Amino acid sequence: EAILSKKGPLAKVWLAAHWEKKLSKVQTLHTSIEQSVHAIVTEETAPMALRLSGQLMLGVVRIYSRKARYLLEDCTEALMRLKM
Amino acid sequence: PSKIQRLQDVLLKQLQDTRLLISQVIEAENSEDFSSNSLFIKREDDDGKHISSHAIEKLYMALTKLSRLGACDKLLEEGSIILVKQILEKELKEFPNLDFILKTTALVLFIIFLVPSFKKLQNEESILHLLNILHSIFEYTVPEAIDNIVQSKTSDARTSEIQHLSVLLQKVANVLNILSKVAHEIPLSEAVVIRIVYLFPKVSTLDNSFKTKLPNCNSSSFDFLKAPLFQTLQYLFRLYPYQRDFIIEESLTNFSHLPTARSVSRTYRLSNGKSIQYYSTLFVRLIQSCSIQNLFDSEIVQSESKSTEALHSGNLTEHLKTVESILSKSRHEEYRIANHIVAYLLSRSLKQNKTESDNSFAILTKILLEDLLNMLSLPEWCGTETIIRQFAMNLVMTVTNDKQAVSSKNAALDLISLIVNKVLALFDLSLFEKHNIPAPTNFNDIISFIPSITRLNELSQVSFNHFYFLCKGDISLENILPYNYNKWFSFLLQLRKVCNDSEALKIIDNCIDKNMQKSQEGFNDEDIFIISLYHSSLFLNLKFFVSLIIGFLDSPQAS
Amino acid sequence: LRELEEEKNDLAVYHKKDNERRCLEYAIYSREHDEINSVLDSSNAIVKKLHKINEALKDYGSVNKKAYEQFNNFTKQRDSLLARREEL
Repeated sequence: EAILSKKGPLAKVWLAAHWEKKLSKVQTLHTSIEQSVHAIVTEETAPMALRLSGQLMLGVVRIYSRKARYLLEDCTEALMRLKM
Repeated sequence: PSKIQRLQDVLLKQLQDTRLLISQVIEAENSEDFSSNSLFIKREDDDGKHISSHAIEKLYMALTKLSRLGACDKLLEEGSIILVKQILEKELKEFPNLDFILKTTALVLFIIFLVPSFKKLQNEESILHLLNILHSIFEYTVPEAIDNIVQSKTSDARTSEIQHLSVLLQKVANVLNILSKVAHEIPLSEAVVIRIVYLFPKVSTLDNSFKTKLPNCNSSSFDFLKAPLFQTLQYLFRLYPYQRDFIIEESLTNFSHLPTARSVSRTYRLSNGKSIQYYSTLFVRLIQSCSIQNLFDSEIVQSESKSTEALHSGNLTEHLKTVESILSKSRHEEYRIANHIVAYLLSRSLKQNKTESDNSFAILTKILLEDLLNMLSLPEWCGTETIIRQFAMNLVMTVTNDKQAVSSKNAALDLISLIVNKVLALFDLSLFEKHNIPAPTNFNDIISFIPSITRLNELSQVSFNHFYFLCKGDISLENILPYNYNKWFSFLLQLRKVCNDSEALKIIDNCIDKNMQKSQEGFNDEDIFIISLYHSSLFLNLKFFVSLIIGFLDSPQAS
Repeated sequence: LRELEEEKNDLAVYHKKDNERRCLEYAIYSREHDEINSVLDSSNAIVKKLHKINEALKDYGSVNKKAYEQFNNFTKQRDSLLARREEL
């Protein structure tokens, strides 16, 4: 039902894939992955097709990339701080 | 009791009552074995007993009374109350007991600063145990309430747990105020000061975490907590210079974790009707201390002579010329502190290196400067001038050389416009005069000054006695008086200093024969605070400062 | 972090070794100040001994005595980073 409401994290990742990379800041970035996978693995919303599953896969991998990049940045900063 | 010709009866009476409580509770803990009364409570393990917070508060009231009279040099605590602290620690080494122990620490901290004599009955170890108590119950005790508000059943939960946090923050406000008391009064060790300056970042990290996780914004209690820390930091800054840098070394670091939006950055309003971010008052507060001199007297054999316009009879001009030695410790250290900070943050926040300045670290600084503008005009601060002029002496450095990126030359210019658009419309266009008791008040706005500026001398008489009563009992605005004077007397010398005045700078020795009379110390007012800003380089060099735009209209480049 | 923790252990046993400083500090402080600069205005051999071991930790005393709290903070931060990598 991710298209209609904003209950599940499937809606959030759908927004991330559909609109753009922006409009999803760090405070709302920290979402779940396993729930999104177990929501996409079952049958999708009112359009029974695969196109939406492809968009959702693009969204989850984009979120994955952005979270990994943020972790890299924090680890670089932590190295800099311990250097002193 | 109550005596109108004296108080000695009141003093000895209350001292008797207190020593009575002493003996009473002592003989109690001695002779109490299973008696349950209004002073103690027998624990669930009936082997245990501990004071009622009632008796605790009674002791607190007793010391509160004895404070205003100060019988510290008049009491036996040695093996008299040392045992009290022994009982305390005995319990301490291990919700109701938590609040109670908060009452115990509040009271004994009140006990400690009572006595300023040589012994004072504290070996600087139990106090460190109390600091350990506070830090341990500070660093992983408020996150349980964090979890209980953000991960509860989420049903009326926004109005079911926050009041516990509010009353806890009130309690830690009480203990922070008494910590400020002990920090200013007694001398300290160094492990303790490292401990407290390391306490502060935990405050800043957890309240940022709260402001990020839940946008409920009812965080005025966090401001109640944040307010008294900077007082202790200022005291330790002024008093212990051997690690004066070190606190600075972190005070800006926590500046990175700040609210990154306007609706949350605006905080406690000012008197003149403006709202600022309260964290900003830390920076000015440190240089508000800046070790202003306090030995104003006791440097010359004598006060003023009778005829200074012929010879400094009696007093020594070189002894009068010892002030700049001290003022060098003020002046040549103020900018030294001001450049550890301005140069650092402007270095990062100007360039767009790696996803922090261009992301947010150039936004926190751009609101800090605005705060520093609005809080400039007001007399309870006086370092805002010497801080902002350093921003000018960095921006003008940047746009000269071509060794910088294209956007660097854009962004630094915008911060110039914020200053000039406020400083030019600040006073120059509003009054540029006075009419009640003014000087001639019309001259060139350059190094040229007023020959008949003796009128300004008595103008700086009010706001000196006026600034003496307004913080008589309190110390949280102690350094405001000497800075707002010690940075005008030097200008009067600097006016006597300049050049080429055969008897023309001897009327200013007659003005020295008027102001140096205030070496015998103090025996509308808003605008007078402004006029002294027209001796700073900021207001004075404005034409040489607008040079970098008007004579920079045409350019090699186009951006 | 492992090396900073070992330096923390050094500065901690140094907090038992500055305990000698504090003990002779309390000692000298009370005895010489109180007695022979109030009421008028054993103490040398082991005193110079310790005072040369006092030279010794001040040569070790390139101060990073911040070690306790910094170790705690950075240990907790490392834990958080490790957990975030595992979820990734």
